[PDB]
Amino acid sequence: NLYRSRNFYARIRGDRALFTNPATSSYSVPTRQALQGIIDGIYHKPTFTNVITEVKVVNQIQTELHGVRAYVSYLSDVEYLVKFHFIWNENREDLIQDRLPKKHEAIMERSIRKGGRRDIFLGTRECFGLVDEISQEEYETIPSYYNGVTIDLGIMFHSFAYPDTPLKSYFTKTVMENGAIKFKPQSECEIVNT
Ligand SMILES: [Cl-]
Ligand SMILES: [Cl-]
Repeated sequence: NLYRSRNFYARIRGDRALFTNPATSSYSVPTRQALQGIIDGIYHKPTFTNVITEVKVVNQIQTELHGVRAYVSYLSDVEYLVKFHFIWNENREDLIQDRLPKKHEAIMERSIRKGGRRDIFLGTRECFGLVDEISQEEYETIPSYYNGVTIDLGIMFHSFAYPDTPLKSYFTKTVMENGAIKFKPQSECEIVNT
């Protein structure tokens, strides 16, 4: 098959988060867009594309209100386990000389381990996230509050089209099975808006 990095696993924690529908209060769980932003914050170069395949929602979904009434609903006390990998960016063949698997996998590993190359945000400039590396064994065994049930989380924003033409948004039916949410390719999203 085409080049694919090893699977990487990251744990993301935050006291507060705000995951929104930018093509319209927080969704109850991260969107693919939000997770993409988190993982890219750990390490990204246009040579490669980070591909988020699954997230585990570890803690009970809780929100809290902030604002005035004559309004902002944030998630509270969140923990996500993210499974992802990278592939070479087909849209940047001009960077083909930098497609060095050992180099990028080493940097990714180091980057997750140190908590990311950049500050990690969970939806606002005040919602900081904390990233650390977990093993596949840990990804598989850390208990989720939602283990035992499967829950329809409804239609959620997936991502914007990429990469002139009007901006298209993709949305997806979102099911959380024993705390785990898988992310389908943009091309499989049932709902598209321009
Ligand atoms: Cl390839
Ligand atoms: Cl869908």
